[PDB]
This record gives sequence, C-alpha cells and structure tokens, in this order.
Amino acid sequence: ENPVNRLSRLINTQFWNSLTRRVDLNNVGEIAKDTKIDTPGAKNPRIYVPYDCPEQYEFYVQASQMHPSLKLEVEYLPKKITAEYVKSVNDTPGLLALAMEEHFNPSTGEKTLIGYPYAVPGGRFNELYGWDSYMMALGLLEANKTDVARGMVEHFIFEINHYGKILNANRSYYLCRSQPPFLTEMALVVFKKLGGRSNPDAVDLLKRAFQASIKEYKTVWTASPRLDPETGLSRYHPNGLGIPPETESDHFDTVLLPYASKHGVTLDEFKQLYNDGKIKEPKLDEFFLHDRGVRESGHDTTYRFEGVCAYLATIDLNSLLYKYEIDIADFIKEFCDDKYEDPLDHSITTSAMWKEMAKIRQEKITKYMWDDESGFFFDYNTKIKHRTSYESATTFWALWAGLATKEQAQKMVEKALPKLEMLGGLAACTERSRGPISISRPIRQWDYPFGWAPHQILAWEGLRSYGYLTVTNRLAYRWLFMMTKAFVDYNGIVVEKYDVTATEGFGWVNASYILGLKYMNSHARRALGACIPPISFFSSLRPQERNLYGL
Repeated sequence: ENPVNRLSRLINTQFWNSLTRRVDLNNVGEIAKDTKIDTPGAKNPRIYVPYDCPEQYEFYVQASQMHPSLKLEVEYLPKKITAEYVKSVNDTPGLLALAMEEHFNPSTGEKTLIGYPYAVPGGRFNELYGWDSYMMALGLLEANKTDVARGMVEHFIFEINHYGKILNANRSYYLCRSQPPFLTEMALVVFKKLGGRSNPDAVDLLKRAFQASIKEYKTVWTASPRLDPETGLSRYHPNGLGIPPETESDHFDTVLLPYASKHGVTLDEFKQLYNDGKIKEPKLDEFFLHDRGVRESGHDTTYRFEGVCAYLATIDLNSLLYKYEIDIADFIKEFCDDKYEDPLDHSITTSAMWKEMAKIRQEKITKYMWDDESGFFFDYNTKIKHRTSYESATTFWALWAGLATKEQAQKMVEKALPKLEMLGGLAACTERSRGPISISRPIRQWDYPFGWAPHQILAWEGLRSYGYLTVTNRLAYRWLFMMTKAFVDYNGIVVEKYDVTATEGFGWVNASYILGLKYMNSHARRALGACIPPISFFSSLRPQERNLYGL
C-alpha cells in the first residue's frame, strides 16, 4: 500500500473524526476545561451564554446539574459586550455558547438541543477556531463529512449575531478579536455540496450566512477603528484592554520589565497597575495594539507584522473583503431580486453598488499596494503614509480573491513566484524580507523558511482561476512530496509547520493534502508514493508531460 493512499485514507476517515466535536449534556464539562489561565476564578470550568438565549441557558444549567462533579459555572453575557467587560472576566474565563440544533421526539414532540458539530485544528484543542475552519471545511467536504462543515457555517453565523464577529476561538478572552474573513466562500462551497437552489435547506443557510456576512463586513471590517477612512482600506485593529491573559505567564516579561523598572515597581505589581489603566505609557499601549492585531491577522507571528500590524492595510485582509463584495453582489442579484434591505439599519443596497465598492477597492489596492517592478502586492502602512516592501506569500490572495488584472497576475507569476517557490512549496515570505536572524532577533514561525497550508491552498486556487493550473500542479507536487516524505520518515507523524527549504494531524494541513491530490494524476501519485523529489520527478518526464508542471 502506497503511503499517499495510507495518508489520504487516514485523513479522510479517522483524523476528521478524531478532530470532530459536538456539544451534548455529558461533555460540556470536558470541552470547557481551560488551562491557559490559572487564577482562583479559572479553577472551575465555565460557559458564557448570550443574553437573549434562554433555552441555551437552560441547557447548560441542566448540564451542570447532571454532573455536579464538575463544578460547571454558567453565566449570561451582557447585551453590550464592551472591551472593559471582557477585561473584567480575565480572571473568570469561559467557553462561549455556539449554535445549537433542534430535535423533536417524533411521537412525544419533546424539544431537545444538541450542538451543531465542528472541527478543531488539532487533537490538543477543544474550541472552534476561525480561518482554520474554512480550510478544514474544504477538506471535510471532500471526505463527504458535510454536516461538520455546515455546523461550522452555523457557528460563524451565531458568533456574528451574538458576539458581533467571527472569533479567533470561542472563549471569553477572544471576544474583542476576529480572524481573516472567509464566510462568503465557506457558505458558497457548503451550499454547492448540499444541492444548491434545489435544496430549500441550503438556500435558507445561504441566506442566513449572507445576512451575517453583510453584518460582519459593515460592522467589523469597514467600521469603527479597523477602517482607515483616508484610503478606504482596512486594518487588523481590534479593541481590547491590557494584557492578553491567555498567553504564557512570562510571555511579555521582557518587553514589560523596562517599564516596571522605569516606574519603580516589581513586574507583578506593574502588570496590575497597567491592567487597571493606572499607567500612562503611550508606546506600551501601542505595542499591545499591534499584538492584538497580529492575533487577529492569523499570522502569529512574523516580522512583516511585529510592531506594525494594526497600522497596515494588508493585501491579506483587503483581498478577502474584495471577495466579500463580489460574493454579496451575486447573492443580492440572485436571491433578493436585486434589492437587499439590511434589517438592522434599514439600509437598501443593490448588486451594482456592491460591485462598485469592489471596483473601488481594486483601484485602491492597486494604487497603494501594487508594484509592477517586483510583481508583489505590498501591504500599505496607513499611519505613516508609505508602502511596505515585505515579500509575502499572501500576495497570491489577490488571485484567490479575483481582484488582480491579467497583467498583474502575469507579473506576479513571472517575477514574484520565483522568490517564494522553494523545494517544498511556497515560503510565507522571502529570505530577503525576513531579514537577518540572531539571538536579539530570533526565528518567527510565519516567515521564511516556513511554508503554511493555508498559503498553499489559497495560491493553488488563485492560480487555477487565472489560467495557471499548470503552475498549481508543480506547486502541489512540491508540497505533497514534502508532506509524504515526512510522513514516511517520521514514522507516521503529520506536522504543524513545514520548512519548504499525531493521531489526528492538523486541520488545514490535512485538508491541504487532500486538496493538493485533486490536482495530481495517477503518475504523479505513484512518484509521490515512491518519495521521489520534484526535481527528479520533473526531470524524468517527456517534455509534453513536463508542461503539465509548467516546466
């Protein structure tokens, strides 16, 4: 049996199941156990429920009573979840409620609640994460595990409605932070799979997911502080107070120690004083704004974002919002007779207005970000008004999104791609841009020489979209080879991160393997199975087949 098949098989059956979760009356305790925070208030597990969800409140109370052994506390959240409140529950952390489906005893008619199912990114975790869940949904759909993927769409709808945004993960201490947005596409691909228009259930889901997406776009991404009104582009600029509690106790000690010493106190004491707004240190308040912004960017961390992130209008975010605008334009044209009225503010929009927003975004991005010379869309700093020159694998999100001109795609493929394409796929950024590594300045995980699943997946699809499928094959081969070599040599371990230079795997890594194979014919599968590295494999082909890999 061929290792590419053993791994395919394992991912598609056993790993997704090992990675499935579903909240019922008996496990709520297990799932809510949190160790990331250690205070008296954290010793007991806890679940926070929104203010307008009484059945759900009843449910988790019932759960707490059926297993008093656990000491499961259950609080209601405020209708208005402010940053100050969120800080106020740092010492009493909790799991957040998520979507729940209704079952009914078909002869008695008694109502029951059971969690819509989801997947976690690794065997270690129990929470629903954000962007990881779109990639996993793609993977799950291929395994005909559509219900788990749909559950996640169900959950993101719920999160946007009750917590105001899609969350990094469904815990009290993440309430002020989001993730890169993929709801429109996530909802479209689950919808194609359940049947499309011919499925009343699917159309209802599509609608709920687009009401939500429009609310997310208007209230989170093009709003508040995250919008830079000058450019019209958006930043990862979450609200939030004080020190993120969930982190390693000592995580921030080296940056904090000088401040504590400037103020004549110990570190413990300085923490407290900061976290009660009693320090007036501007450049420390800024540093935590960027740290929050990093965590919201999903790229934790990289030198692209260290000490800048929340002033950057990223190609990352602004590509994804382009996608939002296009997808919403179609949705309104096709399922709202071309007039959508937002029920929350009675604002009335047409597909043409949405397309126009997209059009404008495209010009705005091109203007501030595009560099015809190198072939990269660079992030734009919005505080100092100046372009970046960090060469990121996220430049491909512009193909994925569909916002790049054909001339732009050519230039990126010809001149940018070679600076990112390493032995095992796309590195998250180039060697040049990472800079020199030292003990002062150590290796960050989302930089060269590392390559990440999501970056591959988005690029594969982006290039396929602009007619570069032949390049996707080459890139896929490189990634799949490297994953397959690892699996063989490390005695069955699938790994979190790869340098392109356990029993569960990892969500988007697993999904990357299955998505990658769809591009690979029999021959390529056999060579991958024989652990033949790309240079050798390509070199063995007749030049007609070598053209399938654009070589």
